[PDB]
Amino acid sequence: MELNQLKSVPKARNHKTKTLGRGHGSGLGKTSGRGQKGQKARKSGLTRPGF
Amino acid sequence: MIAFAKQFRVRISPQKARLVCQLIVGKKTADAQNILSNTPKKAATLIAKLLNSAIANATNNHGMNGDALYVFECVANQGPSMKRTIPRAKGSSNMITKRSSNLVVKLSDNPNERQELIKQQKALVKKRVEGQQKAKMARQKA
Amino acid sequence: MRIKGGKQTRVRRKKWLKQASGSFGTRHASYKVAKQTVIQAAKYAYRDRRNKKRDFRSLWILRLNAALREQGMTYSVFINLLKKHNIEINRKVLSELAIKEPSKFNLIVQKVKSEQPK
Amino acid sequence: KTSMLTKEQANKRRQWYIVDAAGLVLGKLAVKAADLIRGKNKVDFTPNQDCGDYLIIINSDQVVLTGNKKENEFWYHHSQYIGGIKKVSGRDMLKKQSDKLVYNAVKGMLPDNRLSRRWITKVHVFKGDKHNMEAQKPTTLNWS
Amino acid sequence: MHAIVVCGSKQYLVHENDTFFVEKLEAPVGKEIQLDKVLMLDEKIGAPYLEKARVVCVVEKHGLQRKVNVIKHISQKHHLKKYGHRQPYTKLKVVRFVH
RNA sequence: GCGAAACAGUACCGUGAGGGAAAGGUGAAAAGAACCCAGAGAUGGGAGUGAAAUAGAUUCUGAAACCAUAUGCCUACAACGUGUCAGAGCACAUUAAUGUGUGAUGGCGUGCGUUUUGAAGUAUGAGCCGGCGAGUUAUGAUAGCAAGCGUUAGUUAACCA
RNA sequence: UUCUCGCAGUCAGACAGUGGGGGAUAAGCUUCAUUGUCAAGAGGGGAAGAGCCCAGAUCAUUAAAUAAGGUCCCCAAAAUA
RNA sequence: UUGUGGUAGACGAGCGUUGUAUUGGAGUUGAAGUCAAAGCGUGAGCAUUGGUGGAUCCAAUACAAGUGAGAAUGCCGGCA
Ligand SMILES: [Mg+2]
Ligand SMILES: [Mg+2]
Ligand SMILES: [Mg+2]
Ligand SMILES: [Mg+2]
Ligand SMILES: [Mg+2]
Ligand SMILES: [Mg+2]
Ligand SMILES: [Mg+2]
Ligand SMILES: [Mg+2]
Ligand SMILES: [Mg+2]
Ligand SMILES: [Mg+2]
Ligand SMILES: [Mg+2]
Ligand SMILES: [Mg+2]
Ligand SMILES: [Mg+2]
Ligand SMILES: [Mg+2]
Ligand SMILES: [Mg+2]
Ligand SMILES: [Mg+2]
Ligand SMILES: [Mg+2]
Ligand SMILES: [Mg+2]
Ligand SMILES: [Mg+2]
Ligand SMILES: [Mg+2]
Ligand SMILES: [Mg+2]
Ligand SMILES: [Mg+2]
Ligand SMILES: [Mg+2]
Ligand SMILES: [Mg+2]
Ligand SMILES: [Mg+2]
Ligand SMILES: [Mg+2]
Ligand SMILES: [Mg+2]
Ligand SMILES: [Mg+2]
Ligand SMILES: [Mg+2]
Ligand SMILES: [Mg+2]
Ligand SMILES: [Mg+2]
Ligand SMILES: [Mg+2]
Ligand SMILES: [Mg+2]
Ligand SMILES: [Mg+2]
Ligand SMILES: [Mg+2]
Ligand SMILES: [Mg+2]
Ligand SMILES: [Mg+2]
Ligand SMILES: [Mg+2]
Ligand SMILES: [Mg+2]
Ligand SMILES: [Mg+2]
Ligand SMILES: [Mg+2]
Ligand SMILES: [Mg+2]
Ligand SMILES: [Mg+2]
Ligand SMILES: [Mg+2]
Repeated sequence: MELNQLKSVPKARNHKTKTLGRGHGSGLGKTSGRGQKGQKARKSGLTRPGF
Repeated sequence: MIAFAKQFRVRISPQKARLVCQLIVGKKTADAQNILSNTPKKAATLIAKLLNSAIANATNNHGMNGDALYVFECVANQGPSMKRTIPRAKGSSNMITKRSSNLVVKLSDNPNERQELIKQQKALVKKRVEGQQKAKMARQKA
Repeated sequence: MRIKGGKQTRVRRKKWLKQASGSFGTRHASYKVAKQTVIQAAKYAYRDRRNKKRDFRSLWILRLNAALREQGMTYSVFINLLKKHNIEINRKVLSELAIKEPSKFNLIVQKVKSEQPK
Repeated sequence: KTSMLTKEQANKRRQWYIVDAAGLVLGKLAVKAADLIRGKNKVDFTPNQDCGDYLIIINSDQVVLTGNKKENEFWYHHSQYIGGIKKVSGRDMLKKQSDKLVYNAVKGMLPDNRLSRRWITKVHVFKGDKHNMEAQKPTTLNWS
Repeated sequence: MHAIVVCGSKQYLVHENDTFFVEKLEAPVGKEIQLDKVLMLDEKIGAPYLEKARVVCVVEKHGLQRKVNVIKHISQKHHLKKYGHRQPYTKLKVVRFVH
């Protein structure tokens, strides 16, 4: 392979990155996958492990 | 053949100047001067000076007859404003906007002057379409 | 690497504005109102394609019904006679015949009237 | 794609007609009057070109209302004030103003529209045998 | 003089030297196609379809219709889908009516 | 980007500690418009310099909202989320395309986000336009996919060059 | 629709039929079991209606046959006895 | 052949912006920007011509992100 044409093995480098803020067309807009108005949808997070 | 005169940052507001400009559009030279010299408005002794200067540079600079001039278009475009703070009651404040107008008067000798402007617009459109056709011919040639 | 937005927002906004050309005042000037009107206009266009398919059928039925009542026959029996005689013609073309070709439309009604079914 | 149908381009084949409401029922006369005015019975019906013929009605006071409707059915008109609701019985309408009754009955059978105004205009209703409309040479047809 | 043909699913009344638009037929421009299904010809109308009655047509172009933008939108439901359609047609002109 | 590309911790606010802005680009060279006309003058219109003066000190490019002018079409018996599908007439001619601009008239038609069982909403948020504005980084764990090395395997951290 | 692993959202429901409890055989009431729809679903009927009836929208067609419902006019379509 | 309504949500495939690395190319005979037009796409989007503009920009394959604005009684500027 040259430096002007360099390629990875298929299904090794690029995978679908889940962008959480860019529009509803990606299915990950607005809410961004947290749900709706509850504790898990705030900036704090997912409480404590084992709770 | 349009002669014109301009005045930037005239203190009169465009709203109160358009009322006077609409009294002179389409009027003959002498009649426009006569109408504007006896109208009790502030924006009458400023449009008069602009009109007189426009007549002077039409019959001196551009070489026009002088007995065929009519006011083609007299308008008062919006000029730059000035912001001041008016002190209101109970500690509040508002913004006073001093308005200015850019006055421009234009007179012509030909009573068919609109046709030439439309003609120039048509010529520009035709040149665009002509460019497109020559480009299409070049694309097919290759 | 500070990517700065320019010519990206304006191009996609001017597309919506171009679509909403010919609207009343701000409905063609501002991008927001223009976008709403285009979406609403698309919904209207979608619904009226379906409604056009039904409304033009109704108009053909009305014209055909009228053309028959002048001769003493009704729409409800004309279609039945058409089916029994195996004749398969759109009400559109039949109405076009009754408006453009009175003699040939009258020929079709004469055959369906009395001739033996099949 | 397909071939478009023919639609009249503001073509006026309108003609004048005469009918005699000697003993015609109000509703039975009004339905056919509306059909004639709209031109729905015409072979070519373009529903934006008012392709319907004019009509003159004679002997309006001679129309009849079946049953006890001459004394039990009321016609109502309300002004924009309070209490301005005027009521007239079937008999009173048949005597005082019968032309208005037939006019209102025909108007009620028309679609809410901007062309229905012109359609109701083309109805000339008279209460007597005489009419100032003999200069139009209107053809005579019965029960329409 | 006139005929009722069935191209695709629509029925067209055609005269001599009449150009009408039908659905795509997969035929090159310039060929001579022979439409088969004919309902009415002159004065003899066949009940299902006339037999041996053929409509000879010449294909003029294979263009596409005007673009249609289908924008499906569910109000206040986070659903705005957009799609476009350019339906292909073919234009053909009647040359001769086979007896 | 430092609050500060300019004379910024300045102007300004507060008794004080303290708080704290905005603002860059003429032209290669000022050659920065002598002179004439109108005007009281600024200024404007010519002239002149310049490749360009619609580069003129208001000084690179100049978007939209906004305000005016005009060719063409429509509009003063008309119930309107302002559009859509049909549709005459009028006026033109194009990224040549069953063309474009307006739309007498007919059918249908209660916005966008938010949050709710349920919003045309007599619930809420936005006056309009433009810019900015919200899933990242460091260190670890698990899982999917892929590559290197392999059955006494695999792989280095700090550090040195 | 069973088993194993990765990532979730959901824990305010509503109405209609049917069997009941609380209420007074009142509630567009409240609490259950079950069949459906809406939520997250447009179209046609109901004049207008989230939940009732007929059904499930990939796009275009000015093609044809039908479901609930309907055929004097508005508004497509009927006649006999 | 069976299919293609859809919110929360799961999965897959792509567009666009800025820069870097390799290749090639355009540009004072006029690049970017910017306006207009009766073009091309299934969608993000992409061209052609003409006006203005006066010096950089484009195509392909990869890589890294301050990478996508209509709403936050959002901030700033302008204008109703
Ligand atoms: Mg989703
Ligand atoms: Mg999630
Ligand atoms: Mg909740
Ligand atoms: Mg929220
Ligand atoms: Mg939750
Ligand atoms: Mg004070
Ligand atoms: Mg103000
Ligand atoms: Mg932005
Ligand atoms: Mg001080
Ligand atoms: Mg100058
Ligand atoms: Mg300025
Ligand atoms: Mg400038
Ligand atoms: Mg009028
Ligand atoms: Mg009236
Ligand atoms: Mg009304
Ligand atoms: Mg209306
Ligand atoms: Mg309309
Ligand atoms: Mg409405
Ligand atoms: Mg949003
Ligand atoms: Mg609430
Ligand atoms: Mg509530
Ligand atoms: Mg309201
Ligand atoms: Mg409130
Ligand atoms: Mg609230
Ligand atoms: Mg508000
Ligand atoms: Mg904004
Ligand atoms: Mg791993
Ligand atoms: Mg429950
Ligand atoms: Mg409960
Ligand atoms: Mg119950
Ligand atoms: Mg009970
Ligand atoms: Mg109960
Ligand atoms: Mg309840
Ligand atoms: Mg919900
Ligand atoms: Mg429904
Ligand atoms: Mg309904
Ligand atoms: Mg389906
Ligand atoms: Mg049938
Ligand atoms: Mg039935
Ligand atoms: Mg009917
Ligand atoms: Mg789907
Ligand atoms: Mg790049
Ligand atoms: Mg350019
Ligand atoms: Mg950002």
